[PDB]
Amino acid sequence: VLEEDREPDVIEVNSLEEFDEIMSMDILTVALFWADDCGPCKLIEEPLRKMAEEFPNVVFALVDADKNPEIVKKLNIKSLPTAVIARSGEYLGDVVGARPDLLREKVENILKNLE
Ligand SMILES: [N+]
Ligand SMILES: [N+]
Repeated sequence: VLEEDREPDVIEVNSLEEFDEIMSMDILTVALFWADDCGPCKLIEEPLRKMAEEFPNVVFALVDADKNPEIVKKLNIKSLPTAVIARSGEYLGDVVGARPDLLREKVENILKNLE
């Protein structure tokens, strides 16, 4: 159950209590819900890592849906991957399915307006 793979930018979320603490922060956050049994999730893996380098002011947080069904049920996640965008505890937007360029555009547009 223990491991530490070298991912400089993307966080792995391991509990509802850790999710709620991250999403409550006064920081733009993107939570990406994925699971092993999800082909489209594999298409988003490298784009997500590149996005995390592209937008350092943003926390990119991965949620393994199989390990964290409570977080899935809390947010009504129905399809994987789903990306949820949040700040100081509020839902700002989402991207359903393997649409990395749409997610990039949504994050970019919010950051533009935070200036
Ligand atoms: N997504
Ligand atoms: N949220």
